[PDB]
Amino acid sequence: DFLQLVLSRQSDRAYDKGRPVEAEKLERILEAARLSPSACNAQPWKFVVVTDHELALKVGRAAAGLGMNKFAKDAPVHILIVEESHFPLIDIGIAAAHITLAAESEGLGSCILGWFDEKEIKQLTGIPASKRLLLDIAIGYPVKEKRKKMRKTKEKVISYNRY
Amino acid sequence: MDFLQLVLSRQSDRAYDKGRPVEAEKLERILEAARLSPSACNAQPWKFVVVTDHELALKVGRAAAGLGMNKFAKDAPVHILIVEESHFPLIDIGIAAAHITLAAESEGLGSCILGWFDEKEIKQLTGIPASKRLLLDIAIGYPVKEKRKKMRKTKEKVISYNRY
Ligand SMILES: Cc1cc2nc3c(=O)[nH]c(=O)nc-3n(C[C@H](O)[C@H](O)[C@H](O)COP(=O)(O)O)c2cc1C
Ligand SMILES: Cc1cc2nc3c(=O)[nH]c(=O)nc-3n(C[C@H](O)[C@H](O)[C@H](O)COP(=O)(O)O)c2cc1C
Ligand SMILES: [Cl-]
Ligand SMILES: [Cl-]
Repeated sequence: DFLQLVLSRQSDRAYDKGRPVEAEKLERILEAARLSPSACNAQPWKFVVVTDHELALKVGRAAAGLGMNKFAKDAPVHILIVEESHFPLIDIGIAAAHITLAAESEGLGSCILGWFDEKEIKQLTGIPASKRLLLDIAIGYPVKEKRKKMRKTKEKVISYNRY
Repeated sequence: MDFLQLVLSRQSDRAYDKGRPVEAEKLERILEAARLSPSACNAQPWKFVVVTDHELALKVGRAAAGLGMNKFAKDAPVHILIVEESHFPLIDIGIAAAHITLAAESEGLGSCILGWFDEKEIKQLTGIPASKRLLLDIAIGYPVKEKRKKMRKTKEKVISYNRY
């Protein structure tokens, strides 16, 4: 069920460092991303997929800071989402949902990262200074269990026929 | 395998079967998917205003139409209005929209994300504070027209490995 996939997908903050992601799994994740809807079908994104062992280490280190994202250096894959000139931001959320749901459907863990050293990750991967790097999605096999979800109550987030 | 088949079958449906209602249990599964979306800091900066009343749906759908776009919205029996509840909020709302439309497709329902609409009229019809930003209406209902193949950029334009 789709709902079981939604429930099992979580932010994994620990990865098996020595354990590679298979090329066919990653390709299906990026296909899900590419096939995302977008306003005007503008598809205003580029996914820079870091799979090189040494590069991924460096990208994951540049995602860490201020006590956050220490686990990022352990994920063997980092999908960097660059805005390709409002709706772009909505569109990139769409694509992130498709990446992380696809990762979970493939037995892989993921974590969307909005906090990182944008400058350094852009230098490491040759992204122009003038392009906005918006998210890094870490991908790898998880080592910790499924935590229980915390969400706001229905009444705070959902009303019928009425604000 | 299955997930990718779902991603390919989900599409923007631009015609609805006007007399066929959406089962409440299907709607509830879609809203559960939306609620369970991830968000930066788990802030969940959204409220879903779910229009199921036949007359109100008609009016919200009509207020989505203009410049010859979105004329089919008035035929959708359900409208999920996504209101921002204080960057990340916009990314978060796109996450939630993906969850809603994938969930709709998994239930055998059609959907269309609408970013263009008469925001003031829809707010006035539904009670949404003037000062709160209504960002999307997702129309939900049973489709009339068939599945199309996707038009997307080539892999090479949107995907590069290890370097931009
Ligand atoms: C943020 C957003 C806003 C959209 N607004 C509209 C709209 O107002 N009217 C419309 O007909 N389609 C709307 N679309 C649908 C897009 O045209 C559609 O997703 C895109 O063409 C890709 O086609 P597909 O959804 O059928 O794969 C919107 C999509 C997104 C993501
Ligand atoms: C836009 C965005 C950015 C995120 N940034 C981070 C981040 O930098 N570090 C982190 O540990 N989690 C990050 N997360 C994950 C959220 O904390 C997480 O999705 C939320 O707490 C709900 O938990 P769940 O994803 O396990 O269901 C981010 C999520 C989103 C949507
Ligand atoms: Cl559009
Ligand atoms: Cl967070």
